[PDB]
Amino acid sequence: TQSKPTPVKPNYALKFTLAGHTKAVSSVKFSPNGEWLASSSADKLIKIWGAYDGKFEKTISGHKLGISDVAWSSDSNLLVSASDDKTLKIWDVSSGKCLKTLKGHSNYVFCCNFNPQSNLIVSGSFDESVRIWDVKTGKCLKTLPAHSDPVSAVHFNRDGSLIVSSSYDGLCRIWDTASGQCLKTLIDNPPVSFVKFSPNGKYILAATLDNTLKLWDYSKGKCLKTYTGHKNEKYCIFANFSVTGGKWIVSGSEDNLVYIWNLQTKEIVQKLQGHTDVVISTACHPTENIIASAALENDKTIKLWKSDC
Ligand SMILES: COc1ccc(Br)cc1S(=O)(=O)Nc1cc(-c2ccccc2)ccc1O
Repeated sequence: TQSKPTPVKPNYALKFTLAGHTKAVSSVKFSPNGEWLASSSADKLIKIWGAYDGKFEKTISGHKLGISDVAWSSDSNLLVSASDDKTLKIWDVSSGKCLKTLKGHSNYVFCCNFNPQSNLIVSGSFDESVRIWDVKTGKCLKTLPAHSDPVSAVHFNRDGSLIVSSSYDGLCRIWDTASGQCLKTLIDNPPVSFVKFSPNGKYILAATLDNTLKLWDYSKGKCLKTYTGHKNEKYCIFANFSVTGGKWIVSGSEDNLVYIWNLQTKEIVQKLQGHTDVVISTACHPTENIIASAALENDKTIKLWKSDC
């Protein structure tokens, strides 16, 4: 007799605190194979940690100014980083060495992602452009005049045919990867600080700097769900879909907590306490009920939390 579990709430509990960065942490990401956690920081460094035990593995260095974002390739062998030095760098994680420096942006690079094939990288910058890069050659393939204010997030869908971008200009835009042309603009116009596609490819999850997260059917232009109760008026704070156990939405917050909501009811189901500064970034492990969170410069640590569901 087979049943479907429906947990009312998770029970994430602190397991490890990861110290080592000397300035604000800016992003954390789990490797797709689930073995590693990468972190980036205003201290110009990337650090690699064991995903299950938080054990320090290595520091990856080379950027000349702070880093805002890091992202993994699909095979977990490469990382790309986005820096205030106006470059992105592609790293071989095993060797810890820089393979390519992606030059073209004219101001801080704020956000980056590989496509699932991992032959392309997308970036967004304070220069208000989105760029599409060839991983092999390290050269820019396309520059999209995407926005009229800094670009806060860029994300590919699962076949890599679409990019979604967000900006402080208050817009979310859907771009056709192959041509670079805009497919859709979603629009008051509060600054959009984060966006990504949902697991089923149908929605975008968008954060705005009015303490609001919204799940949009982008083809219809209809808001399906809204998540509130956290604090987000200043920083570009990632949000996540938790796909391993219960259906949750996860976000950091400017009141130093991690917020977790019920996807469908929109109720807060847990708040995780421990950090002593803004939780700027959270990540959800790809197969286990594990959350990584990271905080700004009064804290500078990463925390690993684990749930039974
Ligand atoms: C596999 O998809 C996942 C997995 C984990 C997460 Br958390 C989210 C998704 S989803 O949003 O992409 N699909 C998805 C939507 C809903 C839903 C229902 C009503 C209104 C709006 C959304 C329910 C279940 C769902 O599975």
